[PDB]
Amino acid sequence: STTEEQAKTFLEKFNHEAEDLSYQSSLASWNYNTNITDENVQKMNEARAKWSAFYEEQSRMAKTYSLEEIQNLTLKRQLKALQQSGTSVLSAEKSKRLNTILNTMSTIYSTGKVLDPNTQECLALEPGLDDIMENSRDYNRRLWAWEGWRAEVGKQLRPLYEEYVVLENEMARANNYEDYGDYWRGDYEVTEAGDYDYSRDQLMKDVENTFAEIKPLYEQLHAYVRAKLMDTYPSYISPTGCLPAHLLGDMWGRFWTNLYSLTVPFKHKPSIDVTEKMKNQSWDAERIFKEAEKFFVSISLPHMTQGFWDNSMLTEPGDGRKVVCHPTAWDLGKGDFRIKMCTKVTMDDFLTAHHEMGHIQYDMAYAAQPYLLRDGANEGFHEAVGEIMSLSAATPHYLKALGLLEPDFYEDNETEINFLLKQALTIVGTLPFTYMLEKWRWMVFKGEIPKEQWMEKWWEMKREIVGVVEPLPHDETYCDPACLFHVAEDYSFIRYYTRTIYQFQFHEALCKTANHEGALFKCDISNSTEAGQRLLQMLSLGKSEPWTLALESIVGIKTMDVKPLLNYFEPLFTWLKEQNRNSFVGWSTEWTPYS
Amino acid sequence: NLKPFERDISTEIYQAGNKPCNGVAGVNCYFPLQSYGFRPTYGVGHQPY
Ligand SMILES: *[C@@H]1O[C@H](CO)[C@@H](O)[C@H](O)[C@H]1NC(C)=O
Ligand SMILES: *[C@@H]1O[C@H](CO)[C@@H](O)[C@H](O)[C@H]1NC(C)=O
Repeated sequence: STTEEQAKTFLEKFNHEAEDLSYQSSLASWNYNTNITDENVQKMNEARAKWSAFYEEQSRMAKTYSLEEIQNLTLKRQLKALQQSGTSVLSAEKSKRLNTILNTMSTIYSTGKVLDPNTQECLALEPGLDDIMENSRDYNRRLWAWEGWRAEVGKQLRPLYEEYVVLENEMARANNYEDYGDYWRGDYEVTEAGDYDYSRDQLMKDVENTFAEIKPLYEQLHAYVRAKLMDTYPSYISPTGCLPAHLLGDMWGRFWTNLYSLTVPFKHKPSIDVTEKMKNQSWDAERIFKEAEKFFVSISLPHMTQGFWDNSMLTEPGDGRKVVCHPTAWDLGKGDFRIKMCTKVTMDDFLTAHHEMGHIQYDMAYAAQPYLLRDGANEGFHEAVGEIMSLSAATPHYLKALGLLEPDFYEDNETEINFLLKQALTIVGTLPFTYMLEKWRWMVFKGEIPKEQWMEKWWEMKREIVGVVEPLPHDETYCDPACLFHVAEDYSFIRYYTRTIYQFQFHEALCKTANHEGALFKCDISNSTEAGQRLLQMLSLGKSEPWTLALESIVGIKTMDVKPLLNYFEPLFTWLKEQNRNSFVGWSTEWTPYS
Repeated sequence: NLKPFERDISTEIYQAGNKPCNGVAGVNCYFPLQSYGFRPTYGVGHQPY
């Protein structure tokens, strides 16, 4: 009649009853998206309602655990999930409107109106702002587009921040912790394991460590901008100063993707692009996916199972049926995986589906694992393998076996600088914001930042540490850490933080084993069994062992490498040294829109 | 466990608690007959044979 005797069988029986209900939620997503019925709309909500809250009813007897040793299996790790009680510590009256207040500004942001002079036509944040991002050369429009959006709602977002921190921290207090950031470190927490134990607070320090390799990348681009952007905007671009953030292809400067216009190498030499030369074999919608399938054998990844042929659409619907442009691929297991775009005869189908390709092949590596441990070494491993090979999917020199290259290789630099700089645009503009935002959450979680230095410091540190300018600072009138959905719904950037540098090491793992030297754009990843053998270990190892052991194996070095980042674009960084060696390096913090 | 070369009868309703059900339904356990949800996207191992 022992409760441990009950729990031993109950835990084993629970994992199988859970999977049947867990699988159903993702299946209704497409069915509801194409025809809405009363049964269709409720399937996911009533399926998942018996997962989180109902877990506690099965979890009540998980607190009677003893210093019993018999548990030595990875079971102890699922057992923590069996020990979760949920938000039951919260009172009903104080959480009744917590859900209401949490999503209140999301509706306002989605249903937002941008004021326009003379009200000539209707305007919206997305894609209305991006459509006319570079339509004219008016600074006034660029300022006013974001100024009106802020003056619309951003003042009233301040009350959102009052109860959010208290309620978030109360989870830690109910969970015998002082801070919720230490509760987020459950995937990085390991105990009673010799020489393979990691500390939750250690992952605190990397913010200081990770920025040492960010400044070298920002410095090389700034020298390039110094040459060209003075003529276009001379009123707010000084050579010895921070690169302006209010003249780029972004509303907030988060994603610096639209930098090609301001950093085009030459205006007299158009970039090489072949479309009609490629169609001599009757290019159709199926051609792109056939070439994607041929990409599998050049990457050694096995072809995905029957789920590739039924759940994924590879052609236009052709009827009034409406499809989802956003990909929807879930790790349900049992062969259920999706690659879904707005599938037509479009060039974008070449790239977006490829982004899901790494998301596909990883899952079958650990689909056999239980859903409770159905993931990679860490949270960022899922989104890391999906982008490492995407860089090789746009280079046509790696596409010799495509049949469409005609390998009349150009004289190196003369051509490559035009193309490779574009890919550099991917690796430069996302580091600073990811660096700065991740720091703020960790300091505010513990509370060591005073209230007088919690709001103003958001802009005080911005001028000196990262070195960026804003169109309008917010001191105590707009709440800048309240205008994002991530902040308004308690989201962090730990998903994009660990893999940010580790992806380059993952891509270099495919070449270092293959004994390839030089730039990484001329690496042959074809018919390589050495790379596939290495890739097939940690894909299937999963979460069975502590992540500390896998961390040493995957990268081989306990420190971060900076030469792989600078080696893929070696000509690009080297060429800027000759023209900028006789110039002032860096930027001066004295000049800034502080006053 | 079952014995070799003998047929299985699935009648007893199992209860997680080691106390007998005594004709009363219980929580956290259900009837031990499992209806496999058969989707055409299932793998061959998952497919019934
Ligand atoms: C690359 O270097 C060579 C070396 O002489 C030079 O001729 C060429 O112009 C350079 N390419 C670019 C894009 O500057
Ligand atoms: C892989 O490519 C071809 C197979 O089509 C083969 O001839 C070649 O030797 C292999 N290895 C390398 C390094 O190309």
